[PDB]
Formats: sequence, structure tokens, C-alpha cells
Amino acid sequence: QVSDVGTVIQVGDGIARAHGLDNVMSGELVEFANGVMGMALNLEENNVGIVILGPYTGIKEGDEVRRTGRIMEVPVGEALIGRVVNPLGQPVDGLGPVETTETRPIESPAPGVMDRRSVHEPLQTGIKAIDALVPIGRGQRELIIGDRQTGKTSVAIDTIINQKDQNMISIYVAIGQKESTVRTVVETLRKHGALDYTIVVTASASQPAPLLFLAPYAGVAMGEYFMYKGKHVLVVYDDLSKQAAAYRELSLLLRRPPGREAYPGDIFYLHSRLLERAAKLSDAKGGGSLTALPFVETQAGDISAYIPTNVISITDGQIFLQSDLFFSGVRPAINAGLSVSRVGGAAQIKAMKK
Amino acid sequence: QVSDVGTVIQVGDGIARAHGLDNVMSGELVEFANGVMGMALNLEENNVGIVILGPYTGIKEGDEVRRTGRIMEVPVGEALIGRVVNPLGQPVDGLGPVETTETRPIESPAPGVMDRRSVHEPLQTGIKAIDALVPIGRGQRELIIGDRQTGKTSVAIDTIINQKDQNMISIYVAIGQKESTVRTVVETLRKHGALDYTIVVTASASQPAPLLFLAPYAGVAMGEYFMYKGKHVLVVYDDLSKQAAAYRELSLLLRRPPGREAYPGDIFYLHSRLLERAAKLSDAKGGGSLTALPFVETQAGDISAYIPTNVISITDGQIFLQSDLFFSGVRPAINAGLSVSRVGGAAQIKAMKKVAGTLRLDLAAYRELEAFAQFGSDLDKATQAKLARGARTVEVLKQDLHQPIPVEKQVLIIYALTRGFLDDIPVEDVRRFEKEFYLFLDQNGQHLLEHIRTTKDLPNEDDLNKAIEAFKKTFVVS
Amino acid sequence: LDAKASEHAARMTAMKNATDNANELIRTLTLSYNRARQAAITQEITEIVAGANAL
Amino acid sequence: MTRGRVIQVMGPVVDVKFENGHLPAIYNALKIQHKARNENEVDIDLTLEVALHLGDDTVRTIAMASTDGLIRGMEVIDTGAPISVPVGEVTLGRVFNVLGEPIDLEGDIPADARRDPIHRPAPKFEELATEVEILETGIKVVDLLAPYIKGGKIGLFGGAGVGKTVLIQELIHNIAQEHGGISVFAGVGERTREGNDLYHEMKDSGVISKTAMVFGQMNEPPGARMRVALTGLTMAEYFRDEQGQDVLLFIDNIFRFTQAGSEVSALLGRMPSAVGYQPTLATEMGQLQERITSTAKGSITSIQAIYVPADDYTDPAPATTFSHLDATTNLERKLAEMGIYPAVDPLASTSRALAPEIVGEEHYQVARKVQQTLQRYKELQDIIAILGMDELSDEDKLVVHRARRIQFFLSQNFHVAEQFTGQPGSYVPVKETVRGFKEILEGKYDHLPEDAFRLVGRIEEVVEKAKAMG
Amino acid sequence: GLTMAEYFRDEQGQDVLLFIDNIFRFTQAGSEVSALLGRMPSAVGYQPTLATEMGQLQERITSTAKGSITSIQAIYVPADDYTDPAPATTFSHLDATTNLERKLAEMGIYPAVDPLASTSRALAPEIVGEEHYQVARKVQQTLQRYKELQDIIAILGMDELSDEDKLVVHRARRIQFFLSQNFHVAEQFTGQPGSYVPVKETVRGFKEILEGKYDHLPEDAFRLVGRIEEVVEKAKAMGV
Amino acid sequence: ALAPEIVGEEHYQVARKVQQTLQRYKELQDIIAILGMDELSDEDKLVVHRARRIQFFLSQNFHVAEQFTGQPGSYVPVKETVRGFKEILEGKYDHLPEDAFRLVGRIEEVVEKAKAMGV
Ligand SMILES: Nc1ncnc2c1ncn2[C@@H]1O[C@H](COP(=O)(O)OP(=O)(O)OP(=O)(O)O)[C@@H](O)[C@H]1O
Ligand SMILES: Nc1ncnc2c1ncn2[C@@H]1O[C@H](COP(=O)(O)OP(=O)(O)OP(=O)(O)O)[C@@H](O)[C@H]1O
Ligand SMILES: [Mg+2]
Ligand SMILES: [Mg+2]
Repeated sequence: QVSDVGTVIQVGDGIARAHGLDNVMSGELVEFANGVMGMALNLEENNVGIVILGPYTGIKEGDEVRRTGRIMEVPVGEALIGRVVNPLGQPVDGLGPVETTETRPIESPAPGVMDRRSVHEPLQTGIKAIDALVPIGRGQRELIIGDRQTGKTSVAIDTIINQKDQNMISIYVAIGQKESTVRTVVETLRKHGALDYTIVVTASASQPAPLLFLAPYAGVAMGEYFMYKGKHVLVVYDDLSKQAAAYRELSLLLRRPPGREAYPGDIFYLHSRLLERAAKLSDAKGGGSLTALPFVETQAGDISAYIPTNVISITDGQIFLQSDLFFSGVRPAINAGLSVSRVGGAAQIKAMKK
Repeated sequence: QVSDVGTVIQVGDGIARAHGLDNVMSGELVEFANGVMGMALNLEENNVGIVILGPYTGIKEGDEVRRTGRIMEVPVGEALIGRVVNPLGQPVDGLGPVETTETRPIESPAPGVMDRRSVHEPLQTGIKAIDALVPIGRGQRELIIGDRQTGKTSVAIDTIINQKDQNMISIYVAIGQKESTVRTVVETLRKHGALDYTIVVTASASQPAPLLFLAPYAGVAMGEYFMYKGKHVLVVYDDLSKQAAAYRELSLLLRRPPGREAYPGDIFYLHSRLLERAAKLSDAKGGGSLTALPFVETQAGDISAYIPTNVISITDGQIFLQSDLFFSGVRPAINAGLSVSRVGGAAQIKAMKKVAGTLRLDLAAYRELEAFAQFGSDLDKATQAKLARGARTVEVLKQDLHQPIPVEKQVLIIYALTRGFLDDIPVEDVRRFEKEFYLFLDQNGQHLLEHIRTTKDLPNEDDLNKAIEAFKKTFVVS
Repeated sequence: LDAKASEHAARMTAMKNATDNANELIRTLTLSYNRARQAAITQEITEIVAGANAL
Repeated sequence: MTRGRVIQVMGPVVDVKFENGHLPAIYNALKIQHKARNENEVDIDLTLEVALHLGDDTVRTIAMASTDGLIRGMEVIDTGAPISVPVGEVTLGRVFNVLGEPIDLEGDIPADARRDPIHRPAPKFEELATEVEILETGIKVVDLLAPYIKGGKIGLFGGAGVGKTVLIQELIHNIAQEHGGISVFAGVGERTREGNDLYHEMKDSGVISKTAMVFGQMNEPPGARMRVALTGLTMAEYFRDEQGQDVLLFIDNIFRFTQAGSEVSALLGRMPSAVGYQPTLATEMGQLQERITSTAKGSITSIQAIYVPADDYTDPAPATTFSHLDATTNLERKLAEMGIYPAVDPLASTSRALAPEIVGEEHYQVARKVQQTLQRYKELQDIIAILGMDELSDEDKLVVHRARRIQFFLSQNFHVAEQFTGQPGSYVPVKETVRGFKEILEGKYDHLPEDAFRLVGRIEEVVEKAKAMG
Repeated sequence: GLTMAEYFRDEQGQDVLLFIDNIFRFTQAGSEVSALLGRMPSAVGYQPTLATEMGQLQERITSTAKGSITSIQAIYVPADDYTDPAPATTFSHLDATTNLERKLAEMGIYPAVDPLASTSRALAPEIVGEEHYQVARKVQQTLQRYKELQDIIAILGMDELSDEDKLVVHRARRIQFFLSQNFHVAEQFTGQPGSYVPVKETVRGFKEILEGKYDHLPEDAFRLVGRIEEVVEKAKAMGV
Repeated sequence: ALAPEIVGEEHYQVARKVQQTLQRYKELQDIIAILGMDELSDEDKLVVHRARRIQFFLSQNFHVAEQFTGQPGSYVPVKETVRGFKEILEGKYDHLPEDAFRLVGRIEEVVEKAKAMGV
């Protein structure tokens, strides 16, 4: 019987090959003998390539692989608000299981051309510099770009805190961060009361590369539930740079030919198909919205690099934080010369425009 | 049918692959049918990868290869003194057999961290700049790094010649050089009389790549015999970059995965193995020591290249030689600013240590303010004195080819320079003053020289001062 | 006397401004040099590996 | 039936074939013990670590020592677990290799002792601490201008002749004396001569009895040089988790750890990333660093010495390393020559903890004012050298006068320097150093001679020294 | 060609002049066949056996007791990059080295030999003579010193210089132009027949220039002259 | 299409003169960066003076830029463009500040600007 059961033939660096699984479907979830999940990536003529979503040291050649019959998906619902979970929806805060009822696929098509609407509602971040010079609207994709230790996380936390009175569900996705810093961020949010409307998705640097790869998609899939129920969602991706690094690691482990800066060819598609799912829906679709604030870390303020240019080509404007200005006492060191909001201004109240 | 013989399947570019040989050891030495020898590096599932240590044009597919049962080793003994041999221990000078009665394996463990002792004895090279600013101690390993035609070979030859009166055995290893160049070096050593305590190991550019790869290990194996029997040994590797290139050629021919600049993964491990065997043994293991002077040739002064980076990270210090400094009249060409030694002070005698700090400060003050040479040519209270002292320091540090200087004279000349006795002498007369002072010293200040030699400390200040003014009275300023 | 004092002060100020401009240019050129060096190393190793695995 | 068999040897890489269904897990340790059967063989004592499962019951391993003398077909046994090293008080005062075997001549640890696996997951989210806490070191300059965080990583920059080892010994002594926590030293890519010298230095200083020392020597294979940091980390983790102590972990050089990982990846044949580094550079760095954290019962504070290739701070290895650091200490040769033996640069040193939210408003203000005064004094050096001291304005005179006091007060007399000086060491609390620097900034001690501030502790010792001078 | 030369070296004991054209092409062809032979690539696309092949070719060109072969070899440097593996490897086998510079070529100086990069182990006091060694070292030092002054002059003009470096540069220009020569084969290019200069007269002329015997002559009179009388003749023909 | 028989002799000559001035300005950039305009000759300073104004006059306010900034766009005929650049090259407007040439249409708009501010 090799229809729903397989056998491992190779294991290495988080990648496994399995014999059998004749009826497996591309993108399905598979389960190993010890409980670790995997994703069916390549369906070859006589073997299946599986990406291991967890610790791979317990998987040995000859172990059994079992089908699940489900495309890559994560649990969603309102029971997930106020919890810290991994990109698979498993809680890590220790407060018990999450009682969700339905799920959404990790890979989902973006809203079409005729399903969208122009951005016309302001998103008040509470930061005077942003709200005055670089306004952000609901449904906009705005990039926060700067060097390390420039205050991007502080800006994101301030924006999330300010959303208390507005009807706005916030999702904070931390990719490749330190667990201690994530703990501190969660405690700050708890002190300020943000866990009444916030979901935290975490995948730290000690985690394997596939989880860092899959975290932003889990976050956006979680947000899309409320977006399509007619609500407004704010999603923050903390290091698209680290997501790209993890994807590069995975692609090189798969022996794919690299390009500029050893990145794969589809490094642009990786971020584009993620950031295209944030949109402002039309009245026919329900008027929901999703706002994305991806972060990009530059080296010595170089925004002409590959990943910074790729992300700039996708979003609707960027807020640039200046490293040397950050040392001048102006902690929200926004470089107004290199910062712009393309779909801003229209999404700004009458008084502030005047 | 047996597991002690095999048949050759593939031949080409100096390597062969053989079927069988089921009981061959990794790194073992094997013999072909026609009498040439080989060393087994790759042991695959069905075949053995063999590098050939000789002319491979006589090897064809299908002939037999046999086990020898011994890991590669080289002959050792006192009979090798004064001979020129290849990395296999076979003489190439044509003076007959060597007659050694003992062997030592090519690869041997380095001394443990508890078998060693702190470096505390000076290695006098006879070069004033090195002895004063970049000290080298017995048991230290010091890198000599620079571009082509900068003087590294001359520095090594002077260092070897200076060891005549000491109690050290010298080993010179030449990797990838012309046989004519090696013969010229041997002739220079014979002329200066250093060939009665020196051993020469040769791997010319026409030799197979494995011989170039194996030469430094043969050298250290020969040195370790004397080191472990209680003596002091000095070993020089003439081009570790050529040794690394030969190893890269072998690895690429054996189809091992390449890395940066197509080098194999264990290229750093190779040089770490080589250079970690130089040590200063503790009194429990005997007072023996081995000191190494590896050479690395940089391209256009780029010390950020892969092999130079590895060797710099491995060694205990660097000596940089620069082409512009070489052609500006500074023939020793040692860049005293970039060069560094991590055994400084411990590798110097007290007399040299008492003046080396002032010399270093005076040279450091003059290396900056070089832009101020043209500007402020008028009188200035401080910078003029600094420039005048620095010019004389640079003139003092110059030295001629194959003219080592005793440390008791180096100390005296540096004392005379630093204490201000050279200030009233023109820059053009400094070298003549030094030569005539050396001639005056062995004529009159024999008591000072003997005091320095016996106590390793500076003589009495007033007597030294009287000697210096007595010579200055005789000296004629031109 | 005022003319000579003004001339020397002007020379001092102009020279320090020139030195500052030169230092800034050196910093930017060093950044560009490091980027080019990294790109060259990456391209060389990628070409070597592609040639090696093309066999 | 648990036996393996050597099937393929290529330098430091060995492939072993096992019986079907009995393959060892990844990162397991395999041992080879062979006695020479005849004159054509040599004795083998080698340890391997599992890296990949190649299929067809074959496993690819990395050797921890030299593979010379191996023969295709000799027996390999599986230990059933990763590398295990002894833990506890038996490790204090001892020197180990990567395998956990003692290197000094003080005998071997009995087999009855407890041993812990080298590879383990990082502590979970709910086991971590929630509040940031300052680690008081007792050194004035460190406590003032670059505070340390319990569970944080501190980068250490410098070279030879700046007293890095002296500072390390003083940190060990102070932490053990005033907190009761042990320290661990990990010599990744250590030169044997410098390791021997450091061991003798620690024995002379007396801090050897409260430290565990681990050496991965430079002549060891890349696998050993890669794994030595993890055995040091395990030895620290035992005391962190079982005794509830606050432990220091010293890593001799982390760039050597990254380059050993790169060499191992190249040997395994993976396609290079970045400039030449391994594809898993960030993953390996994160797996090493994320185990050095503060928990509900203890913490590990780690000081890394960091080498920057080609002085390029944007190089991938320094870039990955800096993403985990919380502070930075730079040692200055100019200060060493001037006579400041702590040698910590007061302006180049930075710390994430220097923020009023956690360190205190008064501490923040004092630190900012001290840094401003030092910068002002630094700006005047060229004009002072050219024109002279008397040509300055009155405010410049006062700034120089106070800054030359501050520069001297930043120094301290160390306990470990007593064997050379004769003066006992000092431990200065953060409150005491803050108050002293505040008093100096206020001008309370402008009439005192400047040499009185040279090598004293609290703000009263300078008064006593000045009175002794007269 | 080497096989044809070795017969005359060994079997007849002659002195052989082996003129070999671009060595770089031999290595280039070796690298061209390397990939099709099935071998892995190397650092800059060359074959792995570059140094071994180069040495096996070069070590056969040597002087022995039977006879002597002297070889003059032209070596191409790709894109003026002297760090290229083939020219970098070729240096180990040479006794004398002559470097040609595009900077000197464009300025109008031929043969455009670099006076500082060129080296030879025959330049020793016991080989060529103490006077020759002194003159050569003084010329090299003067040229190196003049090269330094150009950086200052490019910003501050000639007038800012003192009156000893003024003489230094004024004589260095003369030396640099006197290092030129008109070749017999350059007659097709210039219309001027070439000249042959013995080494004794070369040394004498350079020593006289260094001592300033012809300091009053115009600078341009030293270009493509040959002997030291010919620059005086040119100066006479063009005025001074 | 930039050929004298397609665009006209004066159009071609004006374009070539503008390009020549801009090329000279680009060549002067490194000296200007290192040590400013103080060491430039009289003709080089005039070249810089003309080139900065030409570069600023090459800017324009677009109709689609109404959404970013409130300034309405402008449509400029090629005859007006050629005449304006010819007038700038002839030196008619060397006395106007260079900020008056930014984001305008015809040269009449440049003249109207610097009247709302100091002339
Ligand atoms: N407005 C502000 N006022 C005061 N301090 C601030 C402000 N914004 C940021 N900081 C501080 O400056 C530092 C910047 O850290 P932060 O995490 O916000 O930046 P980052 O760029 O996301 O950092 P990293 O690269 O470590 O992830 C922190 O110490 C933070 O407390
Ligand atoms: N101190 C010195 N004084 C005078 N001449 C020197 C001195 N040192 C070296 N030379 C000369 O400079 C040249 C340098 O040759 P040397 O063999 O020493 O250099 P190298 O660094 O080994 O270079 P290579 O073998 O690549 O040419 C030789 O002609 C040598 O005679
Ligand atoms: Mg952050
Ligand atoms: Mg040489």
C-alpha cells in the first residue's frame, strides 16, 4: 500500500525524499511518524520532495510518511485574538489550546482588478511625523526601511497601541527575531492593553528556515478572514529581509541556480504574491480592508540593493529612517527627502491636509 | 582475487584510479608495476583514487598496482645535514646515498597544550629592523608576506647565515622554484659556510604536484627529530601559496567539491596542520624547539586574498615588505607599521628591549607628518626635530645584502641613535658613521662588547658615552 | 595687516572644508569598493560551482 | 546488529553503511576503535558525527580528528545519542576538548559522572524572563557608558596588547565574588601557544578554580572547530538550569566558528551562498545564540570577541553576528599607552541598555553629559597641539580641565593586577560610580591634582590619595 | 621549437637564441581544451594543471654544462591585470623582467619600459660594476622621488616647490626623455633610422646628466636620440 | 529623429549646444565637489551658471502630478521649448535666481516667477 503511506529515502538539512504517496496532491500537508508536519513540494516520477516544517533530527531514512488530504492551511477565527502562535497555528504562550473552527489556505489568490476600491480612510498611527508628512490609509502597503537600531519595531508597536479606539484588528508577525525581544514586545502590548485585538505570530532565528519562510503567509491568511468578513486588519511583517534569506537558504539546499547576490530567480515573486493580498475591497465585496507594513533592513543606508529595490517596486511608498539622524536626538528620524506616500493625502482628514 | 593488489582503470593528469585494493589505508603508499610510487587519497565504494609521485607517462590502463603496507614517511638523522634531497628523502645533489637509519611519518600529531612552554629565547636574524621592531622568538612562527621581487628570499638567507655561532639547525624548503634558483641559493650557503648545519629540500616546478604538496611536511618531519631529541631547529617554507595551489590542483583532479577561488574545503586545515607543529617544548619534554618562517606571495599587495588571510590568521605575526618602500632606497623594505609580533619583549634581550621602545616611538612619530616634509620648511620648534630624527632612524635601519650584524653592535648603534649622538651628523654620512663605529667598536670597546655578550644588559652609561664621544672626535663629517 | 590676516584665515577655512569633503568622498568610495568586492566574490564562486556541477 | 561499516573515505568526510532499519539519527556520535591486526595496519581512535542520510542504508559523517589509517570495512559502533560531555563541579578548573575529554594532566573524569547532549533545542517561549535586568560588573566604565544585560550578548573589539585577557579575568573574578556565578571559556580556533599562556595566566590569577575551560584548537578539523562552542554552551547551561546561577560564557572568536561552518558546508558539497558562506549561516548563528538567554531561574551572559573581515562591517558574517548583540566594548591602544588600564574607549563603546527606561534618568543624564564632555575635549586636540594650551578660551580651559579628570577617573585598579602592583583591587557599585561622576561634573573636585584620579575606586579614595600626596 | 633548440644545445654544444612569441597563448589553448577533456574549472576559468604544465614547459629551457640556451619571451597581460594567474605564474621562471606601460606608451616614450617595475638579478655591483650600480640606483631613486612630487604639483603648481626639488624634477624630466631610443624597426613608423648605443656610453651619458653637465639644454631635445652627443646636436639644430 | 533634416537646423543646433554645456558641467563635477567653484576659471563659472539653469528648466509640472502637489500641469509646444532654451543660452536670464526655473512651462512662467519673490 503506497497510495496514502510513504517511506523516507533521504533526509538532509530539512529536506526529505519519500517513496510512495501515489495519490498525494501538490501542496498537500504530510505527517511524519513522530508528529512533525511536512509539505509536498515536488512530485517526481518515483519520489516526492518534502519540506520539513519543524525539527528534522527525529526523522530517519525508512520512517513512515502519511497523507492528510489537506492543502497547506492554518486555523483562523476570533478565538485566536490575544494569543502567540507559530506559523502552523500551534500556541506557544502556554495558555492552552486554541478553539478554532475553520481554516484558510496558505496560498490564496489576491483580489482582482474589479474587486478593489480607492483608498480613502485614514489610518492614524499616532506618530506626528508619519501622520503629518507621510500619511497612511486603510488598504495601503507602506514600507518601513532603515538600518538596524533605528526604531522600526518601536514605530510598529506605537502604531499597534494607538489602534485601541478604532475598529482595527492587528497582527504582528516576527520573522527571525530574538525570542527575548518577542517576549518583551508581548509584555509591552499586554501592559498597554493591545492583546484585546492583537494576534502575534512568531518564528525566531533558532527555528528552521521553512517556518521563517511560511510565517508571513500564515499572518496574511489569518488577516484575510477578518478582511473578507467586512472588517479592517493591520499586518506587520518584521523582517522580509530575513524571510528572503530563509528562502534563499531553502532554494540553495534544493540546488537551484542563484542569481544576483545568490538569491533565486523568484525572489521577487515571493514578496509580490504576498503583498498583493493587501487591498481595500469594494462595496460589492463588503468594504473590508487589510493594511501591510513590511520592514526591510538595509546595510549602511543602501536602498539601491536587490531586496530593497524589489520591495520598493511593490509597495505604495516607503518611510526611510536615517541612521545618523537617529543619533542626533531625533529618535523618530524620518528622512523626509526619501519618504513618500503614493496613495496618501487622499486618505487624510480635512484639517491635516490644510 | 586478493585484496593486496589492484588494476588501473583510468590514467591522466598525474592521477590514476584502481579497482580492488580492498585493504588499503587512507594516505597509504602504493607501488605501480613499472616501479613508480603513489599515495592513496580517495577511497570510494568501488575504486581508489591514487596520486602519482613520478612520471606517469609509463602507466597504462590494466597494469597492476600493489600494496606496501606503510603510511608515507621520510628518512631522518644527522646524515641529512649538508645534503639536498626531494620530499621522498632521495638525494639530488649527486654525492651518493644518505645512509640514514631511521624514519618518521609525514603526518604526526602536534605537541599538546600542556607539553609547551612560553617563548622566551631570542632568535637573532641579524637584520636590525627585524631584531628591533618585529622580534622573533625560538618556537614562534612568523609570516613573511609581500609581493614578488621584494627580498623575502634574501631575508631568509641572511637569517640562516646568521645562525653560524648559535646552536640551531636550519632547514630550507623550496616549493615550486627553478632548479637554477635553488642551486644558486645552495651555492651562496656553501660560500658563506652555512651548509654544515643546513638541510635543503627541493620540489621544483617540473616535479609532480603531490611532491610540491608534500615537501613542507617532509621538512617539518625532518626538523621534529632534532626537536624531540632536545635541539633547536629553524624551518623555512619558500612558498605556501604554491603548496596550496598544488593541493588545489590535486583536489580538483580528484573531483572534490570546490570552494572560494576553487580551493578545497580543508585548505585551511592543511596549513593549520603544517604550522601547528612548531612549538617550544617544556623542560619535561626537553628544551627543544622549532621555529617556522612561512612565505606567502601576495598579488598587488592584496592581503585580503583567501590564502594570505588564512596564513595571517594562523601565524603569530607578520612582516610586510612593500615595493614602493623597496624602490625608495629602503632595501630591507620592512613596513614597520603594518608588521606586528605578538611575542615582543619576551623574544628580546634586556639591552635591546631598553632601546627598542624609544626607536619605535621615534619611527612612529616620523611615519606620520610625512606630508609636512615640503610644508613648513622654515624653522619649527618641534616637528623639525621629529623629522630630523626620523630621517636618521630610516637611514640607520638600512642594511646591505648578506651582512648580518651581531646583537651587541645593533644595541650600541640603536643606543647611539636614540640618545641623540647622531643629531649633529648629516643624513648622507649616517651609514659611513655606522660602519666606522662598528670598526671602532671591536678595536676599543671590547670590554663593552664583552659585558653586553655576557650579561645581556646595557653597559655603564658614562663609559658608553665616553666611547661615543671618543669616536665622534675621530669621525670626519663630509 | 588686515588683508594678510584675512588671507590666512581664508586659506585655513578653505583647506579644512576641502579636507572634510575629501574625507566624505573617501567614505562613500570605500562603501562602493566593498560592495563591488562582495559582488565579485559571489559571481566568481557561482561561476566556478556552475562549471563544476555542469559535468 | 547495531554495528556499522566504513565504506568510503574522502579526507575529513567518511561514509558508513548500516544494517537496514538501524540507521543512526542526525547528529549522533559514532566511534571507531581499531587494534592493529598485523604490521600493515595502525591503531584508530576516531569519533564521527552524523550529518546526512544518503539513502541505501548509507550515512555521511564528519570526522572530529585525522582520518589517516582508515580502511574500508572496519567496524563502526553507534552510541545512540549526540556527543555527551561531563557537567557539574567536576568541570571547574579543568581543560577539555570538543569531545569532553580532559586535556590537562589531572586525570580523567569517571564514567559514573553525568553527561549531557551537545545538541538541544532552545528554551521555549514561556520559559523566558519578561523584564530586562542589569548585570552589575563592578567596573566603572562598563557600568556607566555600556551597561551589561543579564542574558545579553556583548561584542568585544580589539587586539593584542590592550589587556583583553586581563579584562576577562577581572570580569570572571568580579562576577564570581559578587554574584556567586561561575564562568566558562570557549577557545574556538585557539592558537595552542596562546591557550597555554592563558591557562597559566588564569592559574596565576587564581580565577582558574571557578572557571571551566574548553579548547577547540586551530589544528583540529572543521567539525571540531565548529562544535567546540556548543560543548562550552552546554557546560554553561547545566549551571544555568540546575543551580539557578548567573553564568558568564566567553567565546574566543565567533568568526572562526562561522568560517569552520563554512568549511564544513563546502566539504559536504552544498552550493555556496552570500559571498562564499554556507546557505545555513543565519540558521547556525541563531541556533548557537538563542540558547544564551535569561530564564525564570537563571541567565547566561556571553562576551564574544569578533573579527571583521577586510574591515567591512557589511560583510555577511559580521552582519549576522551584529543582529544578536546588545552591547559593544572597544579597547583602545592610545588609552593603553596613555595609562588607562581598563582601556575601554568611552565614546566608541555603545550599549542598548543606555536608555532611561531601564537604567534610570539620573544615570542616563550623567552618561550623556560625560560623553558630551569627552567629545568636546577630543575636538580640541589639534588646536591645542598647534597653538598651545594658553591660547584657548576660558570655557575651553574649564572643559579640558574637567575632561582630563574624567578620563583618569574612568580607570580602575583591578584585583588581578595586585600580583604586579601591590595595590588591592576594588569593586565599585553603579550608584557609587554615578554619584562620583556627577560630583566631578559639578566641579566639586576641580582643585584636586589630576594624578589623584588615576587608579582609585570610589570618590573618597581619590580624596585620600590626594591628601597622601599633599 | 624547444625540441629543435635542444638538439643544438646538447649534441653540438652551441649557444642558442630561443625567441618565443606570446607564452600566454600556450596556456590559453590549454585552458580551451580543459573543459572538453572533462576537468573541473579553476579560479579564473583556467585549467587546474596550469602551473604544472607551465613548469614542465619552462624547466626544459635551461643552460647546462654541454651548452647554454638563452630565451627571450613575450608575455601578454590580459587587460593590464598583472594579478592574472598566467602572468603571475610566469614570473617564477624568469631571470630578468621588462615591463611595458601604457602610460609611457601614450606619452610618446618608446620602448615604454617601466624604469621601476623592471628587474634583473644581474644588476649587482660585482656583476656590472660599482659605477654602473651607483648610476642605476641614482636614476631609479631620482625617478621615484619625481613621481612623488607630481602629486603635489598637480594641486599647488610648480612655483610652490623649493629650489632643490626644482632641480630634481628638472633633471628627472631629462632622464625620463633620455631613456627613450629610436629603433631600427621603428623606421617604418617614424621615418628616422635607428641607433645602437653601447652600455659604456649609456652609463657615461646618464652620469653626465645626473651631474648636470647638460642642464642648460632644452627638455625636448632628449627625445629619441641614442647617444649623448646626439641630444647636443638636436639642441644645436633647434636653437640652444 | 534628432537630425537636422527632420527637426530643423536651429532645433538641432540648440539641442547640441545644450548637450555640450551639460557635458562640460558633468566634467567639472569632481573638482567642484572636492574644492568648490572658487578655483574655477571665468569661463568655467559661466558654464556652471548656464548649466544649472538649463538643468532646472528641463523640469516640468505634469498634469498627473496634480494629485501629489496642487500645482496644475502645463503643455509646452516644441517651438516654445526651443525658443526658451535658445534665450537661456544667449544669456538673457542670467540674473534670475536658479530656483525660478523649477517645475514650470514656458519661459514666460519663469519670468512670472521671481516676481512673487524678490526680482
Ligand atoms: N521615539 C523613541 N524615543 C526613545 N527611544 C526610542 C524611540 N524609538 C526607538 N527608541 C529606542 O531606540 C532603540 C531602537 O530599537 P528598535 O527595536 O525600536 O529598532 P529596530 O531598528 O527595530 O531594531 P533591531 O535592529 O534591534 O531590530 C531601542 O532601544 C528603543 O527603545
Ligand atoms: N637588503 C638588500 N640590499 C640590496 N639588495 C637587496 C636587498 N634585499 C634584496 N635585494 C635585492 O633585491 C632583489 C630581491 O630578490 P629576492 O629573491 O630577495 O626577492 P623575493 O621576494 O624572493 O622575490 P622573487 O623570488 O619573486 O623575485 C634581488 O635582486 C636582491 O639581490
Ligand atoms: Mg527591531
Ligand atoms: Mg623568492
